[PDB]
Amino acid sequence: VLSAAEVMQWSQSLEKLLANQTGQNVFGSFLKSEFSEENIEFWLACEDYKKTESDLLPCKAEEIYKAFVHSDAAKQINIDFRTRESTAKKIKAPTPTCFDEAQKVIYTLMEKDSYPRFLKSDIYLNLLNDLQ
Amino acid sequence: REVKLLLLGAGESGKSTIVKQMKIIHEAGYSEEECKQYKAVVYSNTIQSIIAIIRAMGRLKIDFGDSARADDARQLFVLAMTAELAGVIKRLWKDSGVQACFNRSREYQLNDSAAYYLNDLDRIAQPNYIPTQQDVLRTRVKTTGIVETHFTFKDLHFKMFDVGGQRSERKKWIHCFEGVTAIIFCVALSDYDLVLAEDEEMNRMHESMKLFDSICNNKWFTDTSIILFLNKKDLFEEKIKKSPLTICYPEYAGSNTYEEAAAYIQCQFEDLNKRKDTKEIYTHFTCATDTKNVQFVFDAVTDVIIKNNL
Ligand SMILES: Nc1nc2c(ncn2[C@@H]2O[C@H](COP(=O)(O)OP(=O)(O)O)[C@@H](O)[C@H]2O)c(=O)[nH]1
Ligand code: ALF
Ligand SMILES: [Mg+2]
Repeated sequence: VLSAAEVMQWSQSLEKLLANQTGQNVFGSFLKSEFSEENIEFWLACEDYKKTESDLLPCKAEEIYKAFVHSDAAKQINIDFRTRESTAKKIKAPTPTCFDEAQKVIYTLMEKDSYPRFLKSDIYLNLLNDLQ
Repeated sequence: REVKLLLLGAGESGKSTIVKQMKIIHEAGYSEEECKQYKAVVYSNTIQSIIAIIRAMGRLKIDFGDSARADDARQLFVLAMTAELAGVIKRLWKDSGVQACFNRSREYQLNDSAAYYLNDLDRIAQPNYIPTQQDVLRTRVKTTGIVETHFTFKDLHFKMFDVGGQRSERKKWIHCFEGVTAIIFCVALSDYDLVLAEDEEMNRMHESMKLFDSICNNKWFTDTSIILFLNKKDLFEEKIKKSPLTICYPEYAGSNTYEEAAAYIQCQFEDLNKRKDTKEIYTHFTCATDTKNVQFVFDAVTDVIIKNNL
């Protein structure tokens, strides 16, 4: 089961928070309350894409591009033109690292903006304090 | 006696900076411990700023003044605060060619606080460096989503909503749009010769205008006080000397002087109002990083809200 120490270690880094599926859920909830959950949903879609098999990457790449990257995506991630263009070019003949560029920018965006606030929120504090 | 306040505007127009001023003016300042948490941000800003200029140089094919800077630039990329990194940054920043590329920052994407930080590197790079309140105000952190803040002023309880920014964030704005008492719509005056980070083909001020046209005239805001912050007027004052307003407004027939060109921009936005009979735009020229100026302007804005919901 989930620990207290474990939750405190979530303040060490975003990587430690996203390391486990529990922390993903809790941070996910926070992003939903701030209307920015598409960032984590995208990050998770990239992670699955990496473990996805050589054969099915063309479809998985197109799917993720349409769902998150394209101008008109319903869950359009906040990335600049140069990053969106270079992702666009990679969708045609996609390799496993296809979305690394965009993934890094959405991690940095979550890490620098959303995450410092998460650590000061009711969701996190109520979780932490109720386990002690 | 609640006031629902929206901070809206395009990416990098100053919305989060006004939110910071609200914490300073109404919730009493940034402490020493809070300021120290912004050290990493200031460093990250400074570092990503000098890197952006150096990468531009490669793409624009600008030479270094002195070719020994080539090894500094390489070191910058590998390093990226140490005394070594500080010295790398200082030497790059003082180089004739990096400066040349800096003055051409309209051709790529550069933080507006680059100079502020890079010109004070001696102060920032000291081991016992504690960010000043102004250093905090000048920091850059891209906002994604919608963030709600509370504060009380003149016995009014403000529920304030701060939003992103970029085209991608704007679809999410609808979820704030109910029961709005006031909108502070921010525009970056100095964006008149820049291009959208999310679309290299669209002039930033043209975007801001189209966005204001949409918000100002929206039927959800018929009973909402629309306040327009023509912000970054300090950056604008410096820039209009160097870079003609005709890059943004080809028909502009007036002089490249702070006061005429500022007036023209104001009138371009104020003409977008399609209900001039029933509705007034309350316009203020602001400098969001100037606490004194935001305190005076916010006091006026709050009086406009009292008079309009009275
Ligand atoms: N010099 C100057 N800098 C500003 C002004 N307004 C905002 N900034 C800076 O511009 C950057 C972007 O501001 P920010 O509040 O994050 O824009 P946002 O995307 O609308 O939230 C920050 O580093 C601010 O310090 C201004 O009026 N003058
Ligand atoms: F570019 Al922004 F908030 F609109 F970070
Ligand atoms: Mg912001």
